[PDB]
Amino acid sequence: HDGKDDHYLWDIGKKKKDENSVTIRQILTTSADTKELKNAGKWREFCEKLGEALYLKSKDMSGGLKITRRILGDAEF
Amino acid sequence: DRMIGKRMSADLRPCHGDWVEDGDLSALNAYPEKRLLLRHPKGLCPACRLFGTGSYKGRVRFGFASLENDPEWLIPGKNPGDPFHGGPVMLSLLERPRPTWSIPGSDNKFKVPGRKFYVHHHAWKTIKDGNHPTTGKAIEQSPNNRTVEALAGGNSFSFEIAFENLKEWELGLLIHSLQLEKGLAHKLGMAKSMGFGSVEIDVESVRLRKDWKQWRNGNSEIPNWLGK
Amino acid sequence: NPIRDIQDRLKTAKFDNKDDMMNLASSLYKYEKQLMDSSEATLCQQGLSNRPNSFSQLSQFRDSDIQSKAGGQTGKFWQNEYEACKNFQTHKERRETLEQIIRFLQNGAEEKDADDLLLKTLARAYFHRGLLYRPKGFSVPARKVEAMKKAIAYCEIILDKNEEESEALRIWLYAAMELRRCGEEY
RNA sequence: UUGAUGUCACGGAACAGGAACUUGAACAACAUCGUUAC
Repeated sequence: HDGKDDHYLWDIGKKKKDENSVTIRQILTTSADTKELKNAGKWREFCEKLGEALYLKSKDMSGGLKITRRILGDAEF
Repeated sequence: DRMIGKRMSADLRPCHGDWVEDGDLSALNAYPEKRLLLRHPKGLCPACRLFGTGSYKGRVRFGFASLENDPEWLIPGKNPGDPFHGGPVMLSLLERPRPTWSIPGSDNKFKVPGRKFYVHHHAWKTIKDGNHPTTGKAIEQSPNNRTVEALAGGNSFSFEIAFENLKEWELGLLIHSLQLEKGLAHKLGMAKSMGFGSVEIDVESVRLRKDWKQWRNGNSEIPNWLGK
Repeated sequence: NPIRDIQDRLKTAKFDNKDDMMNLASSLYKYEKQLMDSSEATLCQQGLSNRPNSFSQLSQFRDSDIQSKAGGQTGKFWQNEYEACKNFQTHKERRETLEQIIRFLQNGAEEKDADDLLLKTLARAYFHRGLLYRPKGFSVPARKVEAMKKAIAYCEIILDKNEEESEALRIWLYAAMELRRCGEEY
């Protein structure tokens, strides 16, 4: 809301010491132009499988009882 | 040593509040039993039952109030023949309130006082002319104050409040809180400590809901609810 | 009503016997299971009374369990849940409780740390759900057949380590004797 | 990687149920900084 480069999500990892510490904006900024992710088809799968890996890592960060989505009705006749 | 949350009685702290004790709650973060260490062991106060909270929807809805007459500004604008824009007025410094003047000491004797209600007076006749309220000197255009456009006294707005599943005494107290007595007045807006902002609210018709068909204007039950 | 019980169990928790720890885990599981679906006991918006003592006890319970995740908590709770499910009235509530058990404990049986009680009660839930399938096509529905097959698969998961069990072997034979009369092969 | 005298698989809708909702006046007055002297 101030206009500076301090977001609460896209700027995690920025400290006062060793100001070369990378943030998520810099990582996504240097990966959007790597001469192999320059066409449309190669960027789509990159974002898809990166999001899939982050979801798989976020899933098992709970402690309560976890319900499954849909496990019943596999009728194969 | 203690935070400001432990400087008042434990019954006046907000229910569904925060963690002020010494241990860190972030350890019980991935478990559902964490939320029970942040609520009061008795329930919800009378104001977190009409107005909502987190994990409970409130049952009173306000609305946008609209003007009905012509504006009638405070300072006439620079473009004549245009009765839809006012003139500017420069305010004073208006900076942050210190809470180390109501709690002066540091040990245990100094608790937290009440709720800081501003008083009604007439000190805008000195701002409108360009002077300071304390000293009589002029106001400079420093890069720390504001230049606003303000309405004058004598306007009339109109709004509407919807409510559901209220008791009788809750409606009586809400009407007592909307319309005050004959000599009193509310306060809203900016720069409340300089006289600016003094409204008075009157209550027009009240319509109830009997069934899904009829609605039964209930104006004849107000002197009951109030007393109740 | 489900929040006063947590505190009643937290008052006299001795952190040494395997009965009060089990009762505390049962109360926590029942409160969470009450929250997952939206019952009428969701309007209770109170909390726990003695904050620092209760925080110490709950952190010590969630900390002095991670070295003893032997499956002694959830297995016994779902065992008693199924045991209460068996002796019910009309089939509607039995069907709903069976599908809720199946949905809740299907995840915790896919690892190496798989208890024998957990797999045993999951196979019994599949077998008992396989009997309550109302036909509608002048023929047997395929979901009954695959419930029987899943029960066989889990009882084979248990009996792969041991040889005789006298409890899982009977479930295996019940599933086979049920597959025989549904027009299938042994 | 088929076997012959006999293939309706173009013989079969991945279909069916779930309010991104709840809570929040764009508001404001008392200082800041540490040492000097016997």
